[PDB]
Amino acid sequence: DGLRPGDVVESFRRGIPQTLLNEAILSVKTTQRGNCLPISMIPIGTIIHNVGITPVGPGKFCRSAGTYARVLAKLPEKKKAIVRLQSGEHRYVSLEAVATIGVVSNIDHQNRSLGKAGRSRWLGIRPTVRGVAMNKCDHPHGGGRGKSKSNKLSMSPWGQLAKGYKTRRGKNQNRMKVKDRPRG
Amino acid sequence: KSRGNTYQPSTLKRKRTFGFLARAKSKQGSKILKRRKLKGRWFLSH
RNA sequence: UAUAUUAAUAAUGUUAUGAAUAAUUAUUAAUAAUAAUAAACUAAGUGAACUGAAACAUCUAAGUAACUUAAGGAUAAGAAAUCAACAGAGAUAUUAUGAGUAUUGGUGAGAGAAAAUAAUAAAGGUCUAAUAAGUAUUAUGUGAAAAAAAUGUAAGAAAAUAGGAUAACAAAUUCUAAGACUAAAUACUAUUAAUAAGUAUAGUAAGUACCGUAAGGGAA
RNA sequence: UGCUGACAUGAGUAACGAAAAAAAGGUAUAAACCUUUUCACCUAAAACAUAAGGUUUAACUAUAAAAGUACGGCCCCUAAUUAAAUUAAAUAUAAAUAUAUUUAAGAUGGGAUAAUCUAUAUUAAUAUUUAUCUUAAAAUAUAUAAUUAUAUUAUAUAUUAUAUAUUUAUAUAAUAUAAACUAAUAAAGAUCAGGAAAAUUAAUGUAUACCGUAAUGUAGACCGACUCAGGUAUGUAAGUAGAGAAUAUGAAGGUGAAUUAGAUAAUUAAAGGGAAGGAACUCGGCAAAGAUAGCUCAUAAGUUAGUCAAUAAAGAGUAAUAAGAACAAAGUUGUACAACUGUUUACUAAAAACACCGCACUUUGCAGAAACGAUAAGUUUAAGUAUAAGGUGUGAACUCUGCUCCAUGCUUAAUAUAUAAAUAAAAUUAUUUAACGAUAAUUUAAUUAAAUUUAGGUAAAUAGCAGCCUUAUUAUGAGGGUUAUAAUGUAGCGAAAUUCCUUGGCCU
RNA sequence: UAAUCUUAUACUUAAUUCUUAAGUAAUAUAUAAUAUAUAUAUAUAUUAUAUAUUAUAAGAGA
RNA sequence: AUAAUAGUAAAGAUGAAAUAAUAAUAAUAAUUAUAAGACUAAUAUAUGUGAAAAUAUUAAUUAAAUAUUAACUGACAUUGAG
Ligand SMILES: [Mg+2]
Ligand SMILES: [Mg+2]
Ligand SMILES: [Mg+2]
Ligand SMILES: [Mg+2]
Ligand SMILES: [Mg+2]
Ligand SMILES: [Mg+2]
Ligand SMILES: [Mg+2]
Ligand SMILES: [Mg+2]
Ligand SMILES: [Mg+2]
Ligand SMILES: [Mg+2]
Ligand SMILES: [Mg+2]
Ligand SMILES: [Mg+2]
Ligand SMILES: [Mg+2]
Ligand SMILES: [Mg+2]
Ligand SMILES: [Mg+2]
Ligand SMILES: [Mg+2]
Ligand SMILES: [Mg+2]
Ligand SMILES: [Mg+2]
Ligand SMILES: [Mg+2]
Ligand SMILES: [Mg+2]
Ligand SMILES: [Mg+2]
Ligand SMILES: [Mg+2]
Ligand SMILES: [Mg+2]
Ligand SMILES: [Mg+2]
Ligand SMILES: [Mg+2]
Ligand SMILES: [Mg+2]
Ligand SMILES: [Mg+2]
Ligand SMILES: [Mg+2]
Ligand SMILES: [Mg+2]
Ligand SMILES: [Mg+2]
Ligand SMILES: [Mg+2]
Ligand SMILES: [Mg+2]
Ligand SMILES: [Mg+2]
Ligand SMILES: [Mg+2]
Ligand SMILES: [Mg+2]
Ligand SMILES: [Mg+2]
Ligand SMILES: [Mg+2]
Ligand SMILES: [Mg+2]
Ligand SMILES: [Mg+2]
Ligand SMILES: [Mg+2]
Ligand SMILES: [Mg+2]
Ligand SMILES: [Mg+2]
Ligand SMILES: [Mg+2]
Ligand SMILES: [Mg+2]
Ligand SMILES: [Mg+2]
Ligand SMILES: [Mg+2]
Ligand SMILES: [Mg+2]
Ligand SMILES: [Mg+2]
Ligand SMILES: [Mg+2]
Ligand SMILES: [Mg+2]
Ligand SMILES: [Mg+2]
Ligand SMILES: [Mg+2]
Ligand SMILES: [Mg+2]
Ligand SMILES: [Mg+2]
Ligand SMILES: [Mg+2]
Ligand code: NA
Repeated sequence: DGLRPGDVVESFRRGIPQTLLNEAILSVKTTQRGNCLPISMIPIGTIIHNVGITPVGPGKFCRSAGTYARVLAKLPEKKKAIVRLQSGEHRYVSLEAVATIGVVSNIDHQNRSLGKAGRSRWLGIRPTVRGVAMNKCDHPHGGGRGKSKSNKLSMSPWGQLAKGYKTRRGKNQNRMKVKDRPRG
Repeated sequence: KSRGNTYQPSTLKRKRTFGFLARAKSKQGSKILKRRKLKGRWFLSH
């Protein structure tokens, strides 16, 4: 977020090097914004981004503009650390997984308004044709005289319900989630 | 918009699509060639 | 780059100190290469629909068309864990009778054996296996319109004192699975010969002309 | 409405495909061929160069001439993409095949040297898009070093005169139009943030391969069945004029044609003019007519503040007063619908339909959601990570968006609650057996799902928003009492693109 | 958790390379003995015996 | 608000009652442990301070502030539409 040219950032993903070791006391020095480190080092409560899953793999979660996660708890017994992601889903992440300190840049990205259709086209976004505009053969919402919704439940062109229908369900669900994201 | 001129020649494209070697290279094209040979065709491909 | 290397010699000219280093020609020895291959017939895999049932959904069309794969001059099958019925036969293939009979079917449409007796047929019997286990059998899901032998999932035997065969059981009978080979009659193509109440619009050109981007269609 | 062939009929009818021709002569053979002269047409083309294409049509068989420099291919290199190719076991798969990775191919692109003319081999060794302003500098004139006004301002070459290497080289100075245009340079604005891939010295080389080259190419030589007013890529495109590639003309070049000659009724087409009237036409001003500068000024209400409205309407200056080329320029307003620029039925609909930017809902934590995959591996999503991506509705913004979960769904919680397959062992029964046994069914015992039900939640999910009675002198109905329901139409709007009765009543 | 699954990344003999076998050197693990330090247990060093040269790391996990 | 601990059937509310993200999925009360905002008990009298709105947890910075003397200026003041 507040990073500007001239700032200095380290990374303690390998570990605390012999420079800083020779010269908590270390935690406050380390937990400056912009520098990366394992969630074990990152104190409980503080805001982070580019949160990893595994102790070896890269930062996956919380990458987009003005997004962030928050460290909620850490369990050295199970080698996990409960982290709240941007969605609000509380989630187990490996205790030795990587995460940068601070919120992501460009918080005001969301407030941008594209002026015109052409801007969307430039960005690489072709037009969405509504299901109600289509013929019945093309989309369930299609058909009807005048403009009608056909008494048809809001759903995709391939019949998957659009409003509220949980798509990841049953056995195939997320094992690592502690508390599901706030919904509606 | 007047129709009729759907053929728009370009030798290179023709040879890529309908040339002998294109037929030979594909399995389906090889089968076509064989079928034409069986029929008795003088001209198997472009 | 095979009118090639690589090496060994021989002849030629140059470099540096009789010996050494590169190039060109000519012999000798060494090193790799050329898929244009049928089609029909056979076997295997996957497998429609129109259609019929005066509708249609089981059923039918049909294991057909088609696509796919693989083999041989043919392939397949073949010397009974076969049939039969207390008498007997005694390999497989094709045809005639048996017989449109038994059998079976939304018991509709319709489908339909075998034994036995005849031909055709070739010498038609003969070991190649240390005699066969995740096999027979069972449950279950499928499976040639009758008649099974197959098969995914999983339980799973027996030694000839045994095992297979029929709703079931008892008697009897018959055969020996889980190892094998096999001409001949047959299919298709080509050739030769002979016979045509066949063809000159089924009588030789041309898969050409021409049509189509193309698969493909196709004259006189 | 049989098939094939032949021949009729309409009929010597229509038509002969945008078109400017004339004479003389080749030739006592020419409307059509060739030549000469005249006339016309195209001229940012009907010209000249080319690309693609094609029955070589060409100025032709005695036929389209390349080592390379404002020459192309071939070649080297790669993009998009392609590949019976590539890796006891790359992965997946009824077969076919498919996937991932390698390698190979693949131009529409990149590729050293050159008029001083230039040398490509072998061996060895370590670059989206647009812009060039302002300032500043010096130069030229007016006025009294400094002000005012005007052009000029990075590069492109010949001449002359100097200073150094020695008439050939290097540097310096001075001389020298305007308007376009090119390339190469420099600095730099905007978000939409801008390909890929293939070293250098030295020595030794270099006898320079193949293919393209005609003509046609806004067309009679290609794609349209035709010598078809259609379709067809690029570069030059004389001057005069102009803001210009508009428009007029046309230097040069090319062309004047498989139909001609006459006549020009009715009638049709495509044009020109029109008294008096001026929409009386008609479904409807359809069609036609209508431009008192195009430059410089000036330009309102409204408004989302955007000269949006505007190119405002009117109007002014310059020009012209009787007029006297073409081309650009064709009013003002009210309402309905849609924010807008866009898109759409190639060949009857361009719209009020689609899209849109914005708004809202929702799904998915990434070994995700979505889609594709006889079905997989896997691929897109994404080299992204919830301010992201997919799905759904609505459709910029202002003022706003009421009440309702009954139903269909979704969503959360309850052993509330049934039933499917799957199992031990053991009881009668039935069949059989002389007997045990064997074979069938049937019934018992612990451990049961999702579903369903119930109760919430969810309407910018799918959806819904009743009727009767009668009370303030008559009327109206603020009120009052009922039934029904999940709730009972709120704000607004209203004979609406929604109103049948209906040409509703009233006003303009 | 060696069920499953996901992700990432030397010499010598015998039949120039290729493979077998023997012993030796090198590393790792398991077992036994000896010595030393701390609170019957843990750590370090040395010696003997046995095994290995798809792996390691991370994650999910009956 | 979340989590843990142990613990038992009610809890919370009100005039009295119910509805609810209350409670036999184990709460409330209790004890711990994290986080989050927003407020400032006594002193307090708004005493005082500020032009008025205002203004009382602590600290620092910068600004402005009282009285009396000494010296200086010499009416430079008051009020104040717009
Ligand atoms: Mg849309
Ligand atoms: Mg439609
Ligand atoms: Mg549908
Ligand atoms: Mg409607
Ligand atoms: Mg055609
Ligand atoms: Mg078959
Ligand atoms: Mg029928
Ligand atoms: Mg019917
Ligand atoms: Mg059948
Ligand atoms: Mg055989
Ligand atoms: Mg049959
Ligand atoms: Mg046997
Ligand atoms: Mg046996
Ligand atoms: Mg069975
Ligand atoms: Mg046998
Ligand atoms: Mg055999
Ligand atoms: Mg007839
Ligand atoms: Mg006539
Ligand atoms: Mg006539
Ligand atoms: Mg005529
Ligand atoms: Mg003449
Ligand atoms: Mg013009
Ligand atoms: Mg290549
Ligand atoms: Mg090219
Ligand atoms: Mg040419
Ligand atoms: Mg030429
Ligand atoms: Mg030309
Ligand atoms: Mg033409
Ligand atoms: Mg043509
Ligand atoms: Mg035509
Ligand atoms: Mg001109
Ligand atoms: Mg001229
Ligand atoms: Mg011409
Ligand atoms: Mg003509
Ligand atoms: Mg008139
Ligand atoms: Mg008049
Ligand atoms: Mg009238
Ligand atoms: Mg009228
Ligand atoms: Mg008009
Ligand atoms: Mg105004
Ligand atoms: Mg005009
Ligand atoms: Mg519009
Ligand atoms: Mg149309
Ligand atoms: Mg139209
Ligand atoms: Mg549309
Ligand atoms: Mg959008
Ligand atoms: Mg809106
Ligand atoms: Mg999916
Ligand atoms: Mg979205
Ligand atoms: Mg809409
Ligand atoms: Mg059951
Ligand atoms: Mg209405
Ligand atoms: Mg006061
Ligand atoms: Mg206080
Ligand atoms: Mg005052
Ligand atoms: Na509809």
